[PDB]
Amino acid sequence: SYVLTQPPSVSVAPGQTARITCGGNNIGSKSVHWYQQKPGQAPVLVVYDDSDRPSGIPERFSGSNSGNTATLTISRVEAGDEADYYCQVWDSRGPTNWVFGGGTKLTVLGQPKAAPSVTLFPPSSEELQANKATLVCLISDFYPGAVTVAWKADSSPVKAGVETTTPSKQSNNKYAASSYLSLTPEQWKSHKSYSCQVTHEGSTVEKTVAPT
Amino acid sequence: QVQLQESGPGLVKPSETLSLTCTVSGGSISSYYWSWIRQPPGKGLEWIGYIYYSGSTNYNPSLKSRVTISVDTSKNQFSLKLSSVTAADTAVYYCARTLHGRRIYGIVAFKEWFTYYYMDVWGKGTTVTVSSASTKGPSVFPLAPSSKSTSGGTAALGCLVKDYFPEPVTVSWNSGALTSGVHTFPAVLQSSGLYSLSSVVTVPSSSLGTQTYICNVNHKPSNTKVDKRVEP
Repeated sequence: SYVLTQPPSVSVAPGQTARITCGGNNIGSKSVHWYQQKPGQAPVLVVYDDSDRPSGIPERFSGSNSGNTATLTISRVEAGDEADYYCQVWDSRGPTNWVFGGGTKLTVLGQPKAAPSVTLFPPSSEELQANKATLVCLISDFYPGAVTVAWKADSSPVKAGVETTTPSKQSNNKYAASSYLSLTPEQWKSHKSYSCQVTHEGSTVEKTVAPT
Repeated sequence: QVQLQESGPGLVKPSETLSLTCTVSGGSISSYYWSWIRQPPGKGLEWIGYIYYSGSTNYNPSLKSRVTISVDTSKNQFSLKLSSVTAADTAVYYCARTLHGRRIYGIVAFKEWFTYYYMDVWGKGTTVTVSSASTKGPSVFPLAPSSKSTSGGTAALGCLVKDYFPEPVTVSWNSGALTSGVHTFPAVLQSSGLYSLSSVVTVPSSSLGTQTYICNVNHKPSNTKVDKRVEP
């Protein structure tokens, strides 16, 4: 079928111009469309018929098409522009009429660092009343998107009963993760406190909760 | 504001038929084309097919033999059936409004034009998991605000949504009326094979005493609906 060729990845610093190409075999004689898919979101049309801007799409996005290359040009790139970008054409000949490019990941280099905000919740009285206990450690607003979580019962490390997510991007371009510690109500009651300790870029934020 | 909304089963067993519907609101099916698209985990977008409001169809050759798309103008809906599913069909499925364009580059009597299509309005997606595993509805617990979850003028409170399968659950607050400050964290997949997640809302601390906060949890694959009051 008709083959669309996109770079797997394009990297740029904030404020720079990013260019994402789509090749090519006399693509200039076809009509090219572009879609943006941000992490965890539905795709959005950002260009149609080579250069047409859909309502609501930022002025910084610009489509062009010529010869064997269509280009999506993003001027003054922001952290929020990080996404997968797909080109698409409709081929009358077939057999595959609807062709998508493989997609390009746009990465924005050198975004500001942000230490994590950490909130720790003790088990609810309801959960205790059902003979269970879960500690909930919520970690948000951090960058870059790598942390490690350690739990402590009093001052002793605890590794059993721990489940932690991998970080994912938030709407504000920073990252979030959560960690859960499963305990028996007896264990919860028997220590003076439990702590969630979050390490990010070599520095640590620790929150503690205690029974009642 | 034309809106599209997928509805699906969430969980389908291997070999059975996947059935989805897209409900259009704020606009009509009439005069437009209507596509289904899917995206398996860690893969690109795969266009499945479209249907014109009149019923004419077109399909991607790779799924053609197993798929049927239909349209119901009387209910402003259109639908998809996919026979004989396997885990390769586990994916997020989208519906999207699809436009027909024509470029007339020369003389119309010389038929010097061509046709194209593109998708302008997208649904939010519905996650379909093909699994022999059984659905499980969650338990829901309040995460009370306290002097340990305040940050000066704001405070965090939430709901813990525990031990469900498969994804997803949706959490709203005050029946959708409260949106600002709402952060629903991605789910953890536990060693038990079950998911858990937390949803947190950040509110003014000065007024925690007099305000009412309720989290509404919906897990469609198990038909579980829970409202949980969250207070100090």
